[PDB]
Amino acid sequence: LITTTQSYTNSFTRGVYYPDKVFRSSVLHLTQDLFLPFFS
Amino acid sequence: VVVLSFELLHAPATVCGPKKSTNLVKNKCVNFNFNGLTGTGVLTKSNKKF
Repeated sequence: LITTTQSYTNSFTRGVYYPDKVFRSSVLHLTQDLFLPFFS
Repeated sequence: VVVLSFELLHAPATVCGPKKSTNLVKNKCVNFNFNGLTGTGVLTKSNKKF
């Protein structure tokens, strides 16, 4: 209750979302958008 | 004075004009128009998992 202790931890490879509504299969795609950086 | 501001990006088209839909045909070279997407080709069934 009302503690809010702050500590720093690694993020690893998390935070990847579908950036469009286009179906693709067996394709390697290069996308430029807003992402959470790896290992932050 | 009134000003309109249209926009056409990658999104499901919603504000369409007044038109009448037609019955679907398959296995024939036809001119299709799906929500403003115009083209020609042959429409069949598919195994893709959308």
